[PDB]
Amino acid sequence: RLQEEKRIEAQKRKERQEAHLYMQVQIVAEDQFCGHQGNDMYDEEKVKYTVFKVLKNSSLAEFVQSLSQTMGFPQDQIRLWPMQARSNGTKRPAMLDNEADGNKTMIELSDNENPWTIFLETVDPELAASGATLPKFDKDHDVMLFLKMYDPKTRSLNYCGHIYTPISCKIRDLLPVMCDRAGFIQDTSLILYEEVKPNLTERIQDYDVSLDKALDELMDGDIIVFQKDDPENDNSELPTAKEYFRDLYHRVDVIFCDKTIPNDPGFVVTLSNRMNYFQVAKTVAQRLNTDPMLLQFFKSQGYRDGPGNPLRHNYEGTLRDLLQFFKPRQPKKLYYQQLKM
Amino acid sequence: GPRKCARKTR
Ligand SMILES: [Cl-]
Ligand SMILES: [Cl-]
Repeated sequence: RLQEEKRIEAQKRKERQEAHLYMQVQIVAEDQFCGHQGNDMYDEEKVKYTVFKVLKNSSLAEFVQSLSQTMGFPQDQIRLWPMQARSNGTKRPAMLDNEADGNKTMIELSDNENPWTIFLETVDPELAASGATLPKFDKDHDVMLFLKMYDPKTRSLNYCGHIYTPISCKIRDLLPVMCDRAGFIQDTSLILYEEVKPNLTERIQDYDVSLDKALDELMDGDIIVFQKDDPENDNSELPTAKEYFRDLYHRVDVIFCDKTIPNDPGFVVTLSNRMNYFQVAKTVAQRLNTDPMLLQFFKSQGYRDGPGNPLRHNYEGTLRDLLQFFKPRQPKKLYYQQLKM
Repeated sequence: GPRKCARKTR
């Protein structure tokens, strides 16, 4: 047994000393994109990969082969979409060029990136039994998009998978498919956007144009977000994806403590930096089952901790402004006290 | 024909 512990520590130093020869490769499957609510495809924190310790100078064909065996899929029934970190702070699936990129090593394909994250497109093994296969993809003339539905009622995003389609296609021709995937009746009146990056969510105006023209900088892994064109949306809190990604971009968590209760640990509230007095007051009053009119809030002292000046209710400002004196680390807190009836 | 971009530039 003591020998076996000398073989265990020893072999693990080789792997430590050989790790510079190896790279990790993180595979992510479309199931992982389901029910994600944030920008792009998935949350890097909540995502679950299928990892692979792989030789830096090994060939692609080798990985492809290996993969097909580990996961359990034919080699012609899977396609790889390497994840790309773009200039604009998004991470999307990008293409990879089998033909021109056929006789290159792994590490170089990652562009010296490690770990290297890769989207695995496989045919649903359920639909695969029923005669289906992974379609052909004219790199030059087809594009791969991703579809997201937004429900203003629930204020949520519902992944609707990806589609291959030809670049030349009109947007009007992809409406059915969107309706279907979202489970709407055909000829349902929709509203479409491009998720471009966080905070930026441009509306698509002319449907009767080619995809080329319709998304500024068309590329694979572009994301169309769509919803119902319905009056009921006005009722909601966030009728557009555009608004959603704002609330999300400006989402920030704030702790609230009773000034009158010494050392009160208080309660967090998730709020938006572009709120005004009213929106912050009304939020917290819902969390205290109280009239907002009975809440007095207090500004930040900047340097010292503890409640500062008493915040008047005609405060023309935004929460960004209230929080502006908290270092990145510093937890974001605001003091309040209740008033009398 | 109609192509996609190589690179996003915003
Ligand atoms: Cl909400
Ligand atoms: Cl509480």
